[PDB]
Amino acid sequence: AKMRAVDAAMYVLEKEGITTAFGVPGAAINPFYSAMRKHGGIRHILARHVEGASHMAEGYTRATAGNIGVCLGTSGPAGTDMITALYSASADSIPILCITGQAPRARLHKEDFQAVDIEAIAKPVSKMAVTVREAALVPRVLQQAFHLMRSGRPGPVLVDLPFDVQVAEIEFDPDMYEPLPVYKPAASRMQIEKAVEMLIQAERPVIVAGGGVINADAAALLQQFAELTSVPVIPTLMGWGCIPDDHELMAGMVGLQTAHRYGNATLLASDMVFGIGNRFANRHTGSVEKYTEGRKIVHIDIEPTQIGRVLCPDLGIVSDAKAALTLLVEVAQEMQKAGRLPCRKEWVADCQQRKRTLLRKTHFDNVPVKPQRVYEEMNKAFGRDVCYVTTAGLSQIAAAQMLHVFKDRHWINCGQAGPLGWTIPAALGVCAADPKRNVVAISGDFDFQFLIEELAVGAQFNIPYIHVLVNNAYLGLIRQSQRAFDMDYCVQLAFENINSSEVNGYGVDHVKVAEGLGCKAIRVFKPEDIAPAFEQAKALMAQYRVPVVVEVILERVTNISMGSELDNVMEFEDIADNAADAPTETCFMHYE
Amino acid sequence: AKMRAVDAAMYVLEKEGITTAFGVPGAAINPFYSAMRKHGGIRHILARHVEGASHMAEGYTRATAGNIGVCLGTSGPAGTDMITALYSASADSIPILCITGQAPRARLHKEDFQAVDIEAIAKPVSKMAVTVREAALVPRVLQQAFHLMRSGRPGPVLVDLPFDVQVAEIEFDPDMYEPLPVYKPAASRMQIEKAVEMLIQAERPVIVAGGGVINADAAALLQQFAELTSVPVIPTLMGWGCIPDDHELMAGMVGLQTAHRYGNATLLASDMVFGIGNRFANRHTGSVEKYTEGRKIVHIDIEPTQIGRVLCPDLGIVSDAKAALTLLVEVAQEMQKAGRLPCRKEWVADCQQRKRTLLRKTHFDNVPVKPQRVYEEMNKAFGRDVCYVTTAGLSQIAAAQMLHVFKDRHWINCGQAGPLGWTIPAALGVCAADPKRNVVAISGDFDFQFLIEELAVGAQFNIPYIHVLVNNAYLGLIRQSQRAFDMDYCVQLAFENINSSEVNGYGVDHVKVAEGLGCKAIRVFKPEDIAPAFEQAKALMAQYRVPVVVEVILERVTNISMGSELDNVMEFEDIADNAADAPTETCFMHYE
Amino acid sequence: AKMRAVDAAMYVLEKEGITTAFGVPGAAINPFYSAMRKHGGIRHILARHVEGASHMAEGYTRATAGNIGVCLGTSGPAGTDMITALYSASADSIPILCITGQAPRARLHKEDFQAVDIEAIAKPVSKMAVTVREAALVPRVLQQAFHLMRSGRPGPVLVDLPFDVQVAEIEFDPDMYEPLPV
Ligand SMILES: Cc1cc2nc3c(=O)[nH]c(=O)nc-3n(C[C@H](O)[C@H](O)[C@H](O)COP(=O)(O)OP(=O)(O)OC[C@H]3O[C@@H](n4cnc5c(N)ncnc54)[C@H](O)[C@@H]3O)c2cc1C
Ligand SMILES: Cc1cc2nc3c(=O)[nH]c(=O)nc-3n(C[C@H](O)[C@H](O)[C@H](O)COP(=O)(O)OP(=O)(O)OC[C@H]3O[C@@H](n4cnc5c(N)ncnc54)[C@H](O)[C@@H]3O)c2cc1C
Ligand SMILES: COP(=O)(O)[C@](C)(O)c1sc(CCOP(=O)(O)OP(=O)(O)O)c(C)[n+]1Cc1cnc(C)nc1N
Ligand SMILES: COP(=O)(O)[C@](C)(O)c1sc(CCOP(=O)(O)OP(=O)(O)O)c(C)[n+]1Cc1cnc(C)nc1N
Ligand SMILES: *C1=C(C)C(=O)C(OC)=C(OC)C1=O
Ligand SMILES: *C1=C(C)C(=O)C(OC)=C(OC)C1=O
Ligand SMILES: COP(=O)(O)C(C)=O
Ligand SMILES: COP(=O)(O)C(C)=O
Ligand SMILES: [Mg+2]
Ligand SMILES: [Mg+2]
Ligand SMILES: [Mg+2]
Ligand SMILES: [Mg+2]
Ligand SMILES: [Mg+2]
Ligand SMILES: [Mg+2]
Ligand code: NA
Ligand code: NA
Ligand code: NA
Ligand code: NA
Repeated sequence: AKMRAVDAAMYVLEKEGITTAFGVPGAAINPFYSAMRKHGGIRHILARHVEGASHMAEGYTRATAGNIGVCLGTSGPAGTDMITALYSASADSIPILCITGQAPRARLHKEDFQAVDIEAIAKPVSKMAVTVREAALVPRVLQQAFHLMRSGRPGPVLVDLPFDVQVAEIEFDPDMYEPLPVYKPAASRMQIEKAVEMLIQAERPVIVAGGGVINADAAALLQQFAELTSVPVIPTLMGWGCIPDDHELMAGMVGLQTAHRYGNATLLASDMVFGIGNRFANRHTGSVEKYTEGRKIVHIDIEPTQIGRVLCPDLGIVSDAKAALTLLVEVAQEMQKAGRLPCRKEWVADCQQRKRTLLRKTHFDNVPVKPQRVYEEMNKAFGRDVCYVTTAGLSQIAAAQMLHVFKDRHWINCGQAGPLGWTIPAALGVCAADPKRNVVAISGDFDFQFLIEELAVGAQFNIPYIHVLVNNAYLGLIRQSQRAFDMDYCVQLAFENINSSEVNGYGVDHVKVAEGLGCKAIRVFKPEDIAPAFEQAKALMAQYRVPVVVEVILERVTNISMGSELDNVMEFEDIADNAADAPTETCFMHYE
Repeated sequence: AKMRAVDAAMYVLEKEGITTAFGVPGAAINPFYSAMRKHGGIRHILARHVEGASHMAEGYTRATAGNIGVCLGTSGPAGTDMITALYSASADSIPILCITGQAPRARLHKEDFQAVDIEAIAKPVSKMAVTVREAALVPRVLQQAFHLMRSGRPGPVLVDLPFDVQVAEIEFDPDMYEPLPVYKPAASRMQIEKAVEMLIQAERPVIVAGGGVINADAAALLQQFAELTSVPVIPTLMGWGCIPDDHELMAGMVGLQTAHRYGNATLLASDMVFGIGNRFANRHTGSVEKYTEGRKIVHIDIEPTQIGRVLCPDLGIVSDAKAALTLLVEVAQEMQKAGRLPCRKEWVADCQQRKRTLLRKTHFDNVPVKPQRVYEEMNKAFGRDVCYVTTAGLSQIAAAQMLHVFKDRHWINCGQAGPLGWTIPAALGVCAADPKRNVVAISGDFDFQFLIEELAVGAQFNIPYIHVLVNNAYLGLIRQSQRAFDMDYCVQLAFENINSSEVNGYGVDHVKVAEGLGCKAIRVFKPEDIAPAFEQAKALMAQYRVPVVVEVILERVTNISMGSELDNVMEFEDIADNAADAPTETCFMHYE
Repeated sequence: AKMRAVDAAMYVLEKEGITTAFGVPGAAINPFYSAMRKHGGIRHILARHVEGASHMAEGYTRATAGNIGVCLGTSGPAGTDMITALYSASADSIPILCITGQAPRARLHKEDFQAVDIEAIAKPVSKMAVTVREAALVPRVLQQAFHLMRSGRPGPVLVDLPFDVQVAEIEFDPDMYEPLPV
């Protein structure tokens, strides 16, 4: 019967499916740590920055449907160090549960050491942020937290626990605890029949499959619906993987940066966008006037106030993507049996022809190394089960342009917020979620430096993955954005390293740093040494069971393809219309 | 006449005295960077984490009276990464100016890439947080920002700049720009005369000199007033340095952790606390009932709502500490000339006797090294002009117990928030403020890891200082706090480093990491090698002009003295009553 | 197909079962009153204090299970005059729907006559308080409002409508509108 509030909390977490937490203890959260030790059901991973714990939790969530990453911390600056992750999780409609210690209730207005109003700070980037005011409410707040994290548009929750609230005794019967029901609206048959009637009337439709499809665990249904209707599929960056890149209907990605020449050309040639669990992000659309010109728009979203937010759909449907796709498949089957689905061989052929011809060169023998070549080598070295984790920079943009993925939740990327430092901890979090996953991270040098210390978490806990580090001794994306201002200013990271003449003025020696943090590292200067470096990295991983960093020394300056509209993406580097120049496109290469 | 809003902003910053900024550019803040380049008056230092830039700005502010550290960043996660510094600056009543880029005004409700409501997030930890809605307001918001940062209780400001607002042209005449007046209330003669009458009637008074004395640039007046009245001075942690540690009236520090046995004993023996620019923090007082028992309390504070917040003073006076101390000196001089100031030889003698006898041992020859010995060696190796920078941990607590400082702004410490990672960037910020300052940082291993990458900022920009790193492969303070829970759980950082058997299972190899980041580093295992390591560090600094890390390998477990009340501080390690055991107390050693 | 956002709002209110509103018009909410007149399905009762309209809405809700009283007002002080009712409705776990007119979007930070941040004021005493920033979202915000007023612990909602948002044309098919599940 009688236990501390925090002891009750462990029973709640266990019943809600939690088996892992990432965190940094402190005096104010010690009662919770005490409870976690006595209960024994949760594996704790000690981060080397509270921000690191917060992004580990994000990776854990993103790795596997139903996962909820947990981030623990003390009072005061621990909560403030979780805001960037709450923002990133909110921004991408995924949940993490942050739990912070706090000063005792009676001391909250008294400027106690490390007492901050985390409720007010976190409110704008959470579905709920609450300082729990009574011991008996601790289980109830967690119970509601799980309901909110799973329901509607998913998002994160912060629970703030005054010390005295944590340690007070309550009566709690674990056998009587039950998770709450999850709220998800479902499209009616009438909605879905109208959508399919509209699709049947389009001559050149595409499905734009967003992150909501993955959130809903509906990848197989999305592919089934596309196959039944013979409609090309353009994943958003957040939908990437919900149909394999080598599927005959996968028509590429669209947008201003993380996009294909063939994807943009297909979108602009289409007469309908059938949007499922997407939200028409500005870096996907450019100007919405241009994106929607001559096109009917269908938009299916779980969140009513996402529909009409940035563009007006011809038909907007409020629905969970799995519920919607179940009915879309069933209606499509009825239409097929009635002979009412049109044959789309010519439009599909046209999309595949663009995908065959409108390429970018990757096969460069240049020294110093061209980044494009790294992505080619990654495609060749890893299997189709590879799981990529990345953030933002020319590193990530060119990666999204040139790598291939074949499974949902095998592109793990903070698409809306892009906080530098996210990559290392997020990757560790994916690995903790799934120790059999083949995780390969991609970072530029600056991203890799923000939370570089988190490599030692991988060393201490023996969490193996391969980290690809593409080093230009620059904030490369920011250099490129500064061309509009005719400058290159405060974006260089180069210096003569007094301990390493072998980095040739590139500044930080990432091999020495990674090795100091307990990991393994290989530096590559020549494009023909990339493939053997990847093979060696796999061997070192197997042998030592720690992260292995493969650092490629790039040319300082490479302008990656991008523009302000779909029809305006500038190609600075060589394009390609043949496989020899772009040999790892799925049309030319069998993956696995 | 006609220039961009951001060009006007550079003229405002110049006229407001800004010469330095710390930051990380991004597309949304590039117009401001463009303006900064064209204008040329501000030295920019590129951080390797936005959080790093934010704490550099804090160090810069703290180094020298009138300084205002500037932190620049892009939209979205850059602002969220500045919250911990806004909190820390607010918490300690010091200003930083954060400036963030933002999405264009028309796009603010549209989930543009990296658009976040930073105004709402930062409001709780700033004097003003504002998204500027018109180009013409940019100079006016900055003008008001400087007024608020300097006025009343100081604190930080965040200015958020939509891209379109930055680039729009306004008409601005730099010659017509004038900073606003600064609001500071001043005590009346009637207030100060009552305070001095009350002081004259005390038999055993102490002055508690807080951070407000330093904030007001009033250290010399504080010492003058103490000398005229012959009243012992107890600095708060945030007041430390406002009278030299070797002054005959400096009676030690008080509290639960960063405090002296003699300080606590003096406070408990006193019959009056004369508080000037302090606020009676809970780690200074313990229970206020015990702190105020048998004592009259005077409290002078610039902020009305600080007076009576945690304890009821017998006399509370709203005043700037410099204004107050000017009048306190003048009234004390009148009282002296009238023969009305009592002679306090016996009480002063009693305070000095406690300071002579109630010590803690530092002189340990143990291997592995006892942390206490490190502080002894630091006192001997550095001059009286040393400037210490630190955060929190057993590292910082024992430092505050055992190091000595002789000048105001030579203890630079985030006393109220204690965010791990603060030390490295804050130190770099102090160095940037004053290139002739002799900066010595103190970190535990965990603190040192949070923002370890910032060492490469020191390497790239050639910013020299000495960083003392006391390594126990533990969150030592948290281990010690967990004794109350009979556990040692999730607080160890040790592992067998696969690249360094010479760290003997301590985990991270800080010498390899520091050297990889472009700095110099020396590891010490034996107490007699500390002094020569400090001499070598000075030589390497002079030669290479980069940070030099001196890592001392400590015993894993040392319980530092601390308790829950002034009369309850537990001494786990050996105390001392003689100089041989504690040879660097000012009574026994001449500093410089 | 094409009608003003406020015309779409009338169809949403009809489909959500509204037949009655209590209110006080003003210039900023006149487009909504215009739409209510054209549509014809709602009996308006004109109060002699906005506070009076707001407590009429409360009484209407409380009278009969499923009822949701609607309170209409202009910008500025009309919304501030509804705060007491929002508080009372919240406090007793019952819904009212308050609709306020508002200055045009481009004028929201410009101290326009009677422009107030009613979103911030009403947030503490409502399940949702929102200034609608696009015409196409007007029907979706109302759709979400009815879900929130009926679901979980019931409580009130305030919807604040910039003038330009009210009058802008959108595509809206009344036949395809369905209330959300509770
Ligand atoms: C440097 C950089 C460049 C980029 N360039 C591009 C680019 O060129 N092209 C591009 O497309 N992206 C790009 N992105 C990513 C971009 O910012 C967005 O993150 C992305 O386009 C949004 O994907 P989405 O529309 O699928 O939205 P998501 O953020 O995945 O959300 C879509 C919708 O899912 C809904 N939802 C949630 N759960 C469910 C459910 N169960 N059922 C149904 N709906 C649900 C939500 O309500 C939401 O409205 C880039 C990112 C970076 C960092
Ligand atoms: C692990 C750890 C242990 C600690 N242990 C102790 C301890 O044992 N003892 C201890 O004392 N501290 C300790 N501290 C520090 C403690 O938390 C507080 O930061 C500190 O005691 C507050 O100092 P203060 O009262 O001078 O306040 P400050 O934060 O310096 O502010 C005092 C007042 O100055 C006022 N003010 C600002 N400008 C002016 C001006 N111009 N004129 C007049 N007033 C002005 C403000 O309004 C404020 O009320 C510890 C910190 C840490 C991290
Ligand atoms: C009194 O306990 P606390 O308030 O819990 C405190 C002082 O605040 C500290 S100190 C500390 C550990 C410091 O470890 P170090 O190796 O740096 O120091 P040490 O081993 O103690 O000499 C931690 C994790 N925290 C907690 C902490 C956690 N996360 C952040 C961001 N900042 C913190 N500062
Ligand atoms: C389109 O520009 P942006 O939005 O400004 C963007 C994508 O967001 C980026 S990417 C970037 C530089 C990345 O440098 P890397 O060396 O990691 O990569 P690269 O050199 O481009 O291959 C910076 C500083 N920021 C800005 C940035 C700054 N601070 C934080 C915390 N996160 C950021 N992500
Ligand atoms: C290349 C492309 C681009 C195709 O679309 C295709 O059909 C799916 C191929 O054959 C399978 C191909 O090799
Ligand atoms: C030791 C102590 C503690 C004193 O107080 C003192 O007087 C100021 C000394 O002599 C100067 C001393 O050496
Ligand atoms: C940090 O800015 P920099 O001085 O590095 C430049 C002038 O490019
Ligand atoms: C992170 O927690 P640990 O597993 O390290 C422990 C059991 O002490
Ligand atoms: Mg894959
Ligand atoms: Mg780079
Ligand atoms: Mg000194
Ligand atoms: Mg870091
Ligand atoms: Mg330690
Ligand atoms: Mg106006
Ligand atoms: Na492959
Ligand atoms: Na000295
Ligand atoms: Na009223
Ligand atoms: Na609310």
